[PDB]
Amino acid sequence: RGEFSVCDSVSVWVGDKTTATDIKGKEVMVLGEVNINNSVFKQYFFETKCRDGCRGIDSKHWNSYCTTTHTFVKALTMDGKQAAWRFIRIDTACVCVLSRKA
Amino acid sequence: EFSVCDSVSVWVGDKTTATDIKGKEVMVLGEVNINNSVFKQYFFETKCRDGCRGIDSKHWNSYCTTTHTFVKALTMDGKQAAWRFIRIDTACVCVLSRK
Amino acid sequence: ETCSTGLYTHSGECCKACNLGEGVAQPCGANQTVCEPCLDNVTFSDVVSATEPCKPCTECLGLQSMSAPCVEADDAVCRCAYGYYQDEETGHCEACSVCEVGSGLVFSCQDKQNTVCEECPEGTYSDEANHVDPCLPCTVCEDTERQLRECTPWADAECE
Ligand SMILES: [Cl-]
Repeated sequence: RGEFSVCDSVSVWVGDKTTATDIKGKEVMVLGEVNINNSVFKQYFFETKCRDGCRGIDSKHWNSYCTTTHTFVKALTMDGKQAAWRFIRIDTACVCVLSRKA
Repeated sequence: EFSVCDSVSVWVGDKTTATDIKGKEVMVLGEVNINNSVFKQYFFETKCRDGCRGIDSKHWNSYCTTTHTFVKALTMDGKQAAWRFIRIDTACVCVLSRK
Repeated sequence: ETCSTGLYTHSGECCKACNLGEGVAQPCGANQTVCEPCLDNVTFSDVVSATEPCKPCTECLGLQSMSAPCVEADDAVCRCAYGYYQDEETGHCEACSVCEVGSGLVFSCQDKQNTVCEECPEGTYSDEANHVDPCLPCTVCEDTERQLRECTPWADAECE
């Protein structure tokens, strides 16, 4: 290698998620174990975030900061009424965002 | 507002082959039932279009790469079907190398 | 009619085997074989065996962190947490080395790999002590700018 990232990130497996914002931007509660055909599974999410800005970017031309993007995993979330399966947002990476400066 | 590395995001529900979290080549079932109710397995993917934008060339060499995440899906590992965490591309990021 | 199990019941029947994700509740002796599914996050069976029960999922203890969660058909995998790496002969997690000021990242500190540092070469510096920052290219003050401080391997140049 001898290669480096523009934005540094740290990833960890999260097994105790309790809240998250859905694919509709609506915040919501996330349950633990789920029941899929008489068997119970733990809900696990591999989460990745930033530490910000960017490294190696030509400052003399662009403005930049590090942003954490996200994927969408289907999970069991209690909205208030009943539990339902919906796609939640999960921090998955850190990318540098560019913006023409001056 | 640009992106250092250009990517494309897409919903995938035709996933056939996939590599599992242990690096195992495995097969992914088309649809699945949860309570006598069948859905197709969907996965949100982000890849590169194949060199990054806005990099300080004078000092660094750079290229874009596709990172991955892991998701649980129903796989038919040859014989029987099992639940595993498969690797799926989730973003395109830039890697630097000092000149 | 080949006995893909090599195990027989008390009357010549080739014991059935507990497939992937299922363990052996009770060993085939007087009767066939009793298989029951393993518990997600608790037990797994990555083997189609007629003699193997659901084994206890490996747990990450101490400085060990989950790198892979346990499924019914696959054990979990554990690696040394973010700030550490695994020492080869000891198998113990040791805190990553840091590239002190005037020194920079070459190779990232991950799992079995401890941080590989570098004394900053001609023209670069390292402002901090950590294991993520590579040596950076010095700022070149303008012909009109007062070089308040020059670039050394440990501090970048300053201007006005
Ligand atoms: Cl990036």
